[PDB]
Amino acid sequence: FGSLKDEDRIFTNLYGRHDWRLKGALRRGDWYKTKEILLKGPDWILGEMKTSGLRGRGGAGFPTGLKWSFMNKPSDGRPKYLVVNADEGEPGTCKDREIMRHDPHKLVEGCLVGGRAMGARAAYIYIRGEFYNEASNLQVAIREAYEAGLIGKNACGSDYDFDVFVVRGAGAYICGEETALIESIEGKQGKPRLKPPFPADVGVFGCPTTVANVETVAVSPTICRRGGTWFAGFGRERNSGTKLFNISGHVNHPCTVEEEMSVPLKELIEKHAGGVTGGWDNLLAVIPGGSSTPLIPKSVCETVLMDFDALVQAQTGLGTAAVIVMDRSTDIVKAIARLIEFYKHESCGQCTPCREGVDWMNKVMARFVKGDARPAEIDSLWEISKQIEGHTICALGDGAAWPVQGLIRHFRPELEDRMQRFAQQH
Amino acid sequence: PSGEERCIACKLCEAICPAQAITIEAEPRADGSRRTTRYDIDMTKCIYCGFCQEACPVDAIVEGPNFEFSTETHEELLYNKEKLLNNGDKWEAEIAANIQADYLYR
Amino acid sequence: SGVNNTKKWKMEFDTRERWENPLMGWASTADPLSNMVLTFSAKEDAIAFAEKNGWSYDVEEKKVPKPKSKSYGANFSWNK
Amino acid sequence: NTYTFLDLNLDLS
Amino acid sequence: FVHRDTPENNPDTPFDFTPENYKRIEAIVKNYPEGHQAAAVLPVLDLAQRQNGWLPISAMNKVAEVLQVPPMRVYEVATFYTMYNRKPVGKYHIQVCTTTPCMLRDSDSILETLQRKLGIKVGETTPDKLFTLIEVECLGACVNAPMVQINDNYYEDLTPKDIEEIIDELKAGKVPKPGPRSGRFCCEPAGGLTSLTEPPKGPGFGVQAG
Amino acid sequence: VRPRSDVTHKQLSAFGEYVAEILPKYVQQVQVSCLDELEICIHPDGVIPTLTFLRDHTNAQFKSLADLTAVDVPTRQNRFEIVYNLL
Amino acid sequence: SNLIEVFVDGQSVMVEPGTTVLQACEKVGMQIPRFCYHERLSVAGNCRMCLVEIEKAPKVVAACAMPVMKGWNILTNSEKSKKAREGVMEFLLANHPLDCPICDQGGECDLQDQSMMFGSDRSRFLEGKRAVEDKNIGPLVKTIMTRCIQCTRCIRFASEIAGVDDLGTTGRGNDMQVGTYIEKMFMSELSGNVIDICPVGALTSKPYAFTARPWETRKTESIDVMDAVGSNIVVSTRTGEVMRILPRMHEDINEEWISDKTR
Amino acid sequence: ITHTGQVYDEKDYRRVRFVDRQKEVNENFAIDLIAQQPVNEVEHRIIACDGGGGALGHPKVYINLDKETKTGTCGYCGLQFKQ
Amino acid sequence: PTQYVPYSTTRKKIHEWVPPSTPY
Ligand SMILES: Cc1cc2nc3c(=O)[nH]c(=O)nc-3n(C[C@H](O)[C@H](O)[C@H](O)COP(=O)(O)O)c2cc1C
Ligand code: SF4
Ligand code: SF4
Ligand code: SF4
Ligand code: SF4
Ligand code: FES
Ligand code: FES
Ligand SMILES: [Zn+2]
Repeated sequence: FGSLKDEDRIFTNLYGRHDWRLKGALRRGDWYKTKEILLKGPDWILGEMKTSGLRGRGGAGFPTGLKWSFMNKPSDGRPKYLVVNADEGEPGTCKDREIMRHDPHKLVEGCLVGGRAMGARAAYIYIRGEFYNEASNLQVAIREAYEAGLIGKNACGSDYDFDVFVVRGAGAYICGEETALIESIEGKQGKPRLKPPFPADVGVFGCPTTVANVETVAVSPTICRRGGTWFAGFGRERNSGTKLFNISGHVNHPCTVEEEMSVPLKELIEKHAGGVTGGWDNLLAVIPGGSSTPLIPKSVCETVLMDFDALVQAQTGLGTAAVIVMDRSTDIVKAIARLIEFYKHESCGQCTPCREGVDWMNKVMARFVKGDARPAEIDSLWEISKQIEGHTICALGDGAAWPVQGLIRHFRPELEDRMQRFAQQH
Repeated sequence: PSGEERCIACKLCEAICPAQAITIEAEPRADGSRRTTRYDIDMTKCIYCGFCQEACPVDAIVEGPNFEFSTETHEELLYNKEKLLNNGDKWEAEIAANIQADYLYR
Repeated sequence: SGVNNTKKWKMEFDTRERWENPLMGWASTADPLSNMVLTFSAKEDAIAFAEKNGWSYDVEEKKVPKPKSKSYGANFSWNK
Repeated sequence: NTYTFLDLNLDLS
Repeated sequence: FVHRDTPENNPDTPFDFTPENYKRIEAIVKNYPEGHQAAAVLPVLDLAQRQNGWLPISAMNKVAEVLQVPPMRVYEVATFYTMYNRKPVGKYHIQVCTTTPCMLRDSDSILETLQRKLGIKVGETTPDKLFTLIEVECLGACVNAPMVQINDNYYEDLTPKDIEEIIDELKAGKVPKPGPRSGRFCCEPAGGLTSLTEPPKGPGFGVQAG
Repeated sequence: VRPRSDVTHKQLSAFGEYVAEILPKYVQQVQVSCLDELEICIHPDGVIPTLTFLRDHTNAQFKSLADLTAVDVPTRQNRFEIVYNLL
Repeated sequence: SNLIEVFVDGQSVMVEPGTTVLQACEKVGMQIPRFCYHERLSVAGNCRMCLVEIEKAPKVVAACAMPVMKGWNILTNSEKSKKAREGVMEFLLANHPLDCPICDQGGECDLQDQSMMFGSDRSRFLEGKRAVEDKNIGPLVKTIMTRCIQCTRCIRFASEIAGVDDLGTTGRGNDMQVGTYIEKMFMSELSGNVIDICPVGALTSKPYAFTARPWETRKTESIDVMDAVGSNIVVSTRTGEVMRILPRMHEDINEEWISDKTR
Repeated sequence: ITHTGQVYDEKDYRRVRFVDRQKEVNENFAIDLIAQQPVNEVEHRIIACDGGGGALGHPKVYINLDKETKTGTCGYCGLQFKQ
Repeated sequence: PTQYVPYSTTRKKIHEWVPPSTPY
């Protein structure tokens, strides 16, 4: 039912309006119970997230507590590590750009609060290189914090030691991937690894490692402060907590609001943000989780609401919860076509199914926009789509297939007409 | 047409010949391209199956229309690349017409 | 990298003269048992064929690839 | 500044 | 992806980190874990790019040298990332975001305007060698869709003439107020701040017990 | 895919047991190939007896011999595999 | 002890912990179609042509990579693991240049066979193909690399078996070309092995460019005399003159590799 | 002499076969014929080469005329293409 | 519409060390 209270809202500094710097952060009281929390114990911190039942705030959804629980196993003589990926290459994920730029500190204490939960020696934050200015803001914030002694050895007047670092991204969406963030951190080409050697087991520099969406690291200190329950209540069943929602494209006031999860899709454009540009009936389709997730047409649009369980029922993913909206004024065949162009210019090429498959769909999709291709080809793109979906080394091939599948699933008649249109003029 | 012989010595015409008739040995021509130094069809060994016509990817070896090539001596029947290329040049006009008529079928 | 041709034992007769032919340059051979390679499923059966046919034999033990330990995680070790 | 992020790194160091 | 040695772009172009640059380098390595020079190549490659936009083959060889890694190792890193430029870069190097979010909100619109203003095709440097336009992909900051990152200018929410205005500012003078030239602040509902219009609770507000 | 008629596979299998029971001696490995074809295999001593039963039995009259052949498996101790095909 | 029980389509073999799914199939005797996996080269997972289907599992697994766990029955000839090969082979072939009658790895292709046994009867790639630019890797290896299936076995061998560490991947997307960024010849002993190890005929031997075709070559197993390691080798002779000498495996002496001199 | 150059020396026996007879050799030697072929200029980075006539040509291949430094040569026709 | 002689075209395959013509 959304409509979270401002007091409950996590990032009060969202939209700025409060000094992103430490003195603003102190008025925010972000560093209020940090010593106590760490003192309580690592086990106490994970109890808090397990009670919260928080799901991954990045595109993949998994219990946050269980993921952190995995490398809570005893150290084998290799320093455990924390990796925070501030890269958000996915379209509509300007969300994480907020916490980093507007409220850098929340993430800094998120890092050490999270750090003792996994007993990480240190945390590296991979902010996308594109955001150079953004980087300027966080290390100013990180510098403040150590000057204070909030972070560093004996951080926050406690036995525990932590050091936080910022790493430059270099314009790659794939760098975002969990195994590939590591390799970029390692300095090799940004190519994902296979999951068998799981990230905790062989992390970075062969030392256990864990990767979290910046939102996931940022909420952990406040969730421990507010307790898992407070946070647990807002969510729906497995779904829980407020997740920032970004609405971009064909809406009167595109904005990122951290309104509550489980929001009726019709409600968030209509009530907050801006009602769909041109009217709620001028909605050819909604992209709920960003480019990777399949778009849902207006028919199912309001019925369903934004929570991961409800979306998977709907065949779409909450993902980064980036709402991209397409009025009846857009050539979807071309809209999704550029997302496949978005993925041919970006997939690493390490795996055969994504390399040739994504390029193959790009060629077919461009012909589909022209209408040159015959109607029978449509289904083949589908068959090409699932070959890529289950065979890829990472999830990006998973992601490339879904928008193609969505276009065929709900807009098959329109593509046939574009097929028909070209055949008629000869 | 340009004048470059079609055969590129893939040598599967040799592989599928039922009688072992075609003998091919090749080496890269100075141009760097791939050509056959020696292509010898032993016509007395050949049983005119027409599979070579079938097998060639560039369709360099073809079953030509002429059936009247009876020869006084056995050696004349053995054919090297120069006789076949010369045979090709003489009958190219009709061979082209014949392949033109039957390629849709194949 | 296929191993389906390294399965059955074969016994092959010793190689002999292959002189060039003067008229056409084709290879010419005077040895009848040259192209003959018989295939036998087991070493014992092949040895038997040589003994009853009276040909001399020199068996070579099969050498199969030794088991090799591989694991994707192992090379990710910066240590080594 | 082109090097401001990098200069900010040395102080942290 | 092949460096055919050219008089301009080839090692005859000597490269060496400024005494100041070399300093920056050491700092980088330490930031990274002990005994792991390799992690520092993407940052060290970035400072070679900071030094000079061209970053020729000579510069990458130096990077590998300073970082004691297989040279190819550096070559592979430079080729994989779009951030690094292996060819000369225009002084301004504007990049226009053309992913579906920006296109839906008119990103394409901007492009046509910029091509005319720079009076040049998309993808190459102006003759003045002062501007370079490229159709880059999602640069983040989608809520503000119309967008053009010029060396981190990340101007956003830009109407066509806005850019023209910005380009002029760049063409005569400098620092043209980089950021969303729109009235809104950072990302904010153009209407206002529905999320939080109240004052933020202070330190230790409703902090749970335990 | 060939137009297999299971109706056959069964009837011929049933005859294969019939023969196997009728001549428990001399008959082993009776099998109906996936090609709707039966191939009783007999000890060499059963050459005379098994054929005669098939040539002169009311429930199995196999009057003409289509062919007598001998594959040679050199590996097999018994090199030749005399095969008699009957109709 | 240390003998997990794993099922290969039921044969229920027992294997050491840490053996890959591909390795489990090998001891039963089944062969996972594979590219980019060589026994003495590190597992990379690039091709994913080896996707198999462990029973009761949502997705198919990478044979060369998944360490087989306890009691996971591998189904190597399922209706799924064949659509996981009928659809990969669709991709490798899609960008492939069909010059098989130029590719002197004609009958020595691990990519036509696997297509011809595990792949698809026809193509659906009505779109256009790609082309890369042939470069010079030296005087022994002819790299007609428009053939490359980006399987990264060269980049491994050139780093792991030989310590050259020169060959590398350059770029991303469908124009990742695995060739030296600057044109520096691959000069090292052990160089010619790349030919033997690239299953595609992208880079092959320049002297033995087009002198023969493998079905014809009569293969006699003999010993290396150029050097004192006495590496085992197979001399491939056609009509009585030697056409190539390529390595034959001896665990102890030359395990599948021979010197640049002796070939 | 011929395309390959097969020739018999004075001391060479096996040259008698031509005594009072003629040898089969070729004018229109192909080695020079494509060299006589003009370089097919193109606009696109990559170009096809059906050999001319589709089914009646060679298995189509796409050549990368990407470097003016080298005119791509389809391995089948020996036709040089000038970017 | 309006005597051959067969020969091997391939050259020698094994060349021969020609004696040094310099006497010693
Ligand atoms: C192609 C690709 C790009 C990704 N990019 C990002 C990203 O920019 N930011 C992010 O947080 N997660 C990204 N992910 C998801 C990560 O793989 C990983 O699941 C996530 O970062 C883990 O964070 P969490 O567990 O806290 O959600 C990406 C995944 C893929 C396949
Ligand atoms: S899918 Fe294969 S190719 Fe696409 S990114 Fe993940 S790994 Fe690289
Ligand atoms: S003839 Fe046709 S098939 Fe025989 S080699 Fe020349 S081209 Fe290949
Ligand atoms: S590699 Fe050479 S042979 Fe194998 S398929 Fe590609 S082209 Fe035909
Ligand atoms: S060259 Fe041969 S080995 Fe190296 S990648 Fe291309 S195919 Fe795999
Ligand atoms: S797509 Fe232009 S910034 Fe997200
Ligand atoms: S063979 Fe399975 S990963 Fe390459
Ligand atoms: Zn051609």
